[PDB]
Amino acid sequence: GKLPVPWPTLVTTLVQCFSRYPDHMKRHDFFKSAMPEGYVQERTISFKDDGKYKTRAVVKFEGDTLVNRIELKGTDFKEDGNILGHKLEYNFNSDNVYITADKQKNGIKANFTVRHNVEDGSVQLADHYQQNTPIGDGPVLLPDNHYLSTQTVLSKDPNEKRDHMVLLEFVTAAGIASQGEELFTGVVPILVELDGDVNGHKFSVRGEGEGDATIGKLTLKFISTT
Repeated sequence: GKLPVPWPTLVTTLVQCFSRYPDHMKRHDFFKSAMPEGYVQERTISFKDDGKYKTRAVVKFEGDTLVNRIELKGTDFKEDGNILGHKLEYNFNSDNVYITADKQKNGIKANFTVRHNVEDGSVQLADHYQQNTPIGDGPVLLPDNHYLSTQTVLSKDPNEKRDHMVLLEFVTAAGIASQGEELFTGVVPILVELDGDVNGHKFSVRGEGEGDATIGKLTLKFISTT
């Protein structure tokens, strides 16, 4: 059925291993280096003057497919706020995702603030705190400070009667090698599964598509499977 939250608020939660790291930066690609065993990605997303998502994801290869399986828990939302009230525009502005190394966890942390456009012309901030920790015991690449530059387009499939989101995304690393890296030289099929609960409103999302890390490109279609 219809999602209890706006599709744009789920974009960041629904595979940064598909970021394009330019050659001079390839030694800073933590995401690919953790593959195939993958990493756990955790976030707290604080919607200012509203509630928060807390997410925990396992991102890894199953066979030939890059899988992202997420549990999302949302609390302290306003039933009439921009999120539960569906007052957000259907688009997604560019972000710079600022990444830092977390040596103690042998992983990374990331911070950025998403600006969601509200339909009355105001803005809804979604402040992201992120931490990624490798699942495997093998050597990973711990990066110098840098960031990921994103561009995203949201659309619809005219032949789809289910609540859904067609997403196109490009991400390049900027602001400044592993076996895992070689798993991404071609086009890679992706599966995304999210189980969500926001203020007790339960929902599920499944996404299918593919990633081309050579150009930093994501093409996915997401469907509410509630």
